[PDB]
Amino acid sequence: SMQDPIADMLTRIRNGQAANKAAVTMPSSKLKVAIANVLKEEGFIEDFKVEGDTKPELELTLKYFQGKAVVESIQRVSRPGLRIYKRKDELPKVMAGLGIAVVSTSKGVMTDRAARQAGLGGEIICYVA
Amino acid sequence: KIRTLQGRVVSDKMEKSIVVAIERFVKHPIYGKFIKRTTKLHVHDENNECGIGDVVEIRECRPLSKTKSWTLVRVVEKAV
Amino acid sequence: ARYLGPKLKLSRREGTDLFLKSGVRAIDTKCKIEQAPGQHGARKPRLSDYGVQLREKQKVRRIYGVLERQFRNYYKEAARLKGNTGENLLALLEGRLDNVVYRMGFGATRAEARQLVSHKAIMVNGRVVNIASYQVSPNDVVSIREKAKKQSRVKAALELAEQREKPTWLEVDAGKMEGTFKRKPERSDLSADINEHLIVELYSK
Amino acid sequence: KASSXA
Amino acid sequence: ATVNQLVRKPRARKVAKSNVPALEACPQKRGVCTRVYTTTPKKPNSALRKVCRVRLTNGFEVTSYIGGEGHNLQEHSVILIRGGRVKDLPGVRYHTVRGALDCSGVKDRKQARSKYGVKRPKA
Amino acid sequence: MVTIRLARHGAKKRPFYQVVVADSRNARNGRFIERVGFFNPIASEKEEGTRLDLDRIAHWVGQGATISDRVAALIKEVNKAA
Amino acid sequence: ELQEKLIAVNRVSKTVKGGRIFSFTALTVVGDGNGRVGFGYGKAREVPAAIQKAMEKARRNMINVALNNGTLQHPVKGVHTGSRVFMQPASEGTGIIAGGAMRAVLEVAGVHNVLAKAYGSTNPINVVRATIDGLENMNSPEMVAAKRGK
RNA sequence: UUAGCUAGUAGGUGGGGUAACGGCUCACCUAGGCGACGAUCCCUAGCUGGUCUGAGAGGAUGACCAGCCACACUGGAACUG
RNA sequence: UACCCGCAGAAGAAGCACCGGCUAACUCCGUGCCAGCAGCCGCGGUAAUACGGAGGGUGCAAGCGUUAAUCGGAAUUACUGGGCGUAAAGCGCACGCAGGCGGUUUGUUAAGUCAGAUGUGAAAUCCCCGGGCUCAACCUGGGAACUGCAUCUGAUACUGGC
Repeated sequence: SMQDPIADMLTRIRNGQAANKAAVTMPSSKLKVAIANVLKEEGFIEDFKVEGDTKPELELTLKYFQGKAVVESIQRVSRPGLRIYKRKDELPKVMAGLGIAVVSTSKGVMTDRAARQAGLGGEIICYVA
Repeated sequence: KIRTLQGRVVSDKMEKSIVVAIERFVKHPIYGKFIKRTTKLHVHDENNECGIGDVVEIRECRPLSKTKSWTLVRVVEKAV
Repeated sequence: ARYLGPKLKLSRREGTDLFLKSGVRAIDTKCKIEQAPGQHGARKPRLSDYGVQLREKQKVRRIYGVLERQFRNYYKEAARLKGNTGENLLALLEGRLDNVVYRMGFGATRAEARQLVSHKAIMVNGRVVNIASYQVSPNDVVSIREKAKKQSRVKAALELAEQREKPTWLEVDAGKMEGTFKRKPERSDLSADINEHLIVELYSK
Repeated sequence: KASSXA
Repeated sequence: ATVNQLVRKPRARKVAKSNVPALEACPQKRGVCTRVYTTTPKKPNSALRKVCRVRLTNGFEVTSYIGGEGHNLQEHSVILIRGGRVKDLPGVRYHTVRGALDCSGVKDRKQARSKYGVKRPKA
Repeated sequence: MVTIRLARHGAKKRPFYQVVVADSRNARNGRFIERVGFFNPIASEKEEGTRLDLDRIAHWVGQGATISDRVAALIKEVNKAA
Repeated sequence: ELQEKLIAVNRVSKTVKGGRIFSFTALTVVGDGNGRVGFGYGKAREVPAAIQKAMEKARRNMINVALNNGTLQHPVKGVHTGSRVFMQPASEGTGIIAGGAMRAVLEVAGVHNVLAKAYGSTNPINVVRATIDGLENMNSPEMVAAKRGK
C-alpha cells in the first residue's frame, strides 16, 4: 500500500516516459524533492516544480532526445522490505559509471559518482540508467 | 563510562531477581534483511527497586548467583 | 615424456611446418606433406569450433616439444600474469631454455636442441642447467658448455641457424658460443599461424 | 525416440 | 519468494541419491556370489545378458552384470563389484570387475583390455 | 620459564630455524609468543644468513627468560654493535 | 571484410499425405570487425540452398553496434523469448568467453574479449536474437552527450 | 511425524566452602527459571585456523600441519604435588 | 651422502583409454537382434565407422583408464539469482493475535546507518614483489590481506525510538 512512496516516484517516472509524456505529477515529499534535485542536476529530467501549499504537489518535467527518452531504465534498490546501505568503496557504480545511483549520506543526498569522491557513504535510493 | 547499556524489564515479581531484555537491529548474514534479535539478562536488584516494564541501564559485573552477572545502574522512564 | 616418433606425421596434421626436421635443408616438404596425415589424409576435415581450437594448441605444444600435464600450468601461469595471457603463454613458451638454445642456433631442431641441454652441454650465469625447462630471465646469458665446445654436430647447426629469420631479443655470437637474453619477446616480433585467444579459450570452458 | 519406458 | 519468508522458513537444499548404494559409497566391494544366471533385456534389445546375484560383504545382496564374452564364474566364486549401471536390464546397477579375485578376465580380448581384465599377450 | 629458542621449519636436509619467545614447556614448533628473527644454516656465501630483533630479545631477557645455548651462539656470532 | 559463418542447421518436417517432407533451416551471422552485425535464418529443401539463402537476409538487416576498443562499455544483458543473456567487458580477459551459438555473433561483430553467459533457453535462434537485441540497446558511451552532457 | 522443560530447580538471607566469585554445599525463606529468535527431547558430530570447488555469493569438508578441547581396558574415586 | 670428473655404449626404460553423435579421431573382415556394446541418445536380425579382431587414426605418458566421492555446469531451492491462468505451483473463503511492512511536517535521539581513529582478528596457508635448492614442486624475506568485533570522538539525509 502507501507503504512505499519512493518506488512510486521511480515508477511514475519510468512509466511516464514510457507513455511519452512531458510532465508527471505526484504528491510531494521532502526526500522526493531531494531526489528530484539529483535527477535535474545530473541531467535526467528538464526539471522539477513544486506548487503545493496545504497538500504539497510535485511535478517533474520529462526530457527526451531521438527515438527514445532519457532514462533507459530506473530501478528501486533499497526498499522498506529490505534496506541496503554501503560503505565508501562498497558504493555501487551504474553502467561502468555511465549512470548515477542515488545514495543518501549523513551529509545530504548525492550520486554514486558524487558520494564516492565525497568520501563518506550511506543508503542507496535507487538505480537510474 | 565503563560500557553502559539500556534495556527493559520483563517482570516485577521475583524478589531480588530482576531480568531484562535487549533489542538489536541485525543484518541477516545472507538475505540482508534487518532482524530483531533479543537477549535476556538476569540482573542484581538490591532492595528490589524499579518495578516491571521500566527501562534501565545495566553494567556487566562479578557473578552473584548461578547465572546472574549484571547489576542495574540507573532507571529511565516507568510507564510502558 | 617427449614425442619420440613420426614427427612429420605431426606437421602433416597441422598442415604447417613445426620446425621439426629442421637440420640441413630447412623449409620442409618431401614426405607427402598434406594429402595424407594418416590413411585418410586425403579427406576434407570439415572440423568443428572445437577442432579449430584444440588443433591450435595441439600445435603450439608440438611447435616446442612441450606436453599437456605441463603446458596447462604454463597457461595457468600466464593467467596470473597481468596482460594478454595469450602473448604471455607465448612469452613463457619462448622463455624456455630448451628454446633459447635452439633459437640461438646452438642446435639444429628444437629436438636436437634438447639432447644436449639434457646431457649437460649448456648453462647459464654459471651452474650447468640440467632441466630443459629452465625459465630464462632478462640478461641471463647461456653458453654452450666450454667443455664439449664446437663438435661433430653443433657446428653444422649454426650454419642454417643465422640464415634463418633471426630473432630480435638475443645477442648471439658464433665461435664464442654464448648468447644473451637481451629482452622478453614482444608480440610484434614473433608469430605466423599461431593464435592466442583461440587457445586461451580452450582452457576457459 | 524414447526407450525402456517411453 | 519474499525475504521475510526466506528469512523464516529458509531455503532447503535437496540432497543427492547415489545411484549405487551398495554401501560406504566406496570404490568397489567383495561379494560371495549367490547365483549365476542370464536374463533378457528391455524391448528394443534382445540378447541373453549374463548376470550374477552376489552377496556383498556389507550384507546387501545384489545383482551384477558380467561384461565381456564368457566368464569363469559359477555357484560360489568371489567377485568384486564395481559400479555403472546396465541401462537394458533394470535392477542391474552394478558391474562385477573382470579379472579380480575369483573372476577370470575375458579370454583373448586384445582391445581395451584394461577393462575385461587381461594382460598384454606377447608384445 | 619463557625460553627463546629455534623451531625446525626447514625441509628435508635444508632446515630453517626461527628464534621465538616461548613457554619452555611447549613443543618445538608448538605454541609460541612472537617470532623474533631467524637462522639460515645454508645461505652460501651471499647476502643473508641470520636476522634478530636484538633490541627485542633484551626486552624478554628483561622479564627473565633463559636463552637456548644454540640461540646464544647467534646473539654474538653476529656481534652486538659494530 | 565479409566475416560470415553459420551457427546451427536443423532438419524440420511438414507431415503431408504420403509421408513427410524434410526441409532444412540454417542460422548464420555476419558483420565486419568494427560495429555492424546481423543474422539471418532462412530455409530451403536443400542444405546449401538454405545456408546460401541464410547469408541473404544476413547481408540485409545489419544494425550498427557501439563498441569500445574491441569490447563493450556498460556491461549489458538482453532478452528474447526464452533466453535471457548477459555480458561483461574488460580488457580481453582471454578472448570472447561465451557459449556456443551465442559466440559467433560476438566474434564476427568484432569483440575479442567479453565474459558472457547464457541463461534461460540455449536454443541458438533465440539467443543470437537475444544477444543482438542485447548489443543493440547498448547506449552510446563516447556519445553519451545524448542525454549526457545534458 | 520432538511443545513444553526444570526443586537445589530460579532468587534471597545466613552458616560452611574454594585459590577465587558462584547454589559450590546446607539451612531457612520468598516462587521462580528457561521456551516457538525453537527450550526439551531424539539423531548426528571433536571446534577454529583452514582445506576442495566456484566468476563470485556460496556449497562441501576439517586427513597431513598449528591453536583450543576431550579421552587414555569400562565405570568411579581420591591421593601426592 | 648432496655434488663434481671420467669409463662404456643407444646400449638399459612405454603404456593405457578412445574413433556414430556430444567428443579430436576410418576402414576391412567376421558376425547376424546371436555374440556383445553402452555415460545419455542409441548400436546388432548378411555387405554394421557403435559388437570382436586387424589396419589406420586420436588423445594422455610413467601412466593411462574405470569405479567411488565433493563442488561445477544446475538461474535444477534462484541472497547475489527462478517461479505458480493452462507447464509442478495461490490456502475453498473470510476475521485476526505474534511477526514483517507503513502516509506526511517539525524538534529531538543517535540505536540501526555512516566516516576518522585505536585496540584486536596467532603463526602457517591463499595473494602481491623478491631470495635460495640447477628448474619447478619444495624452502624462505617482506607486504596486503584476515571482508569480523569492541571501545571512543564525529555525521545526520534515510531508517528506529521520544
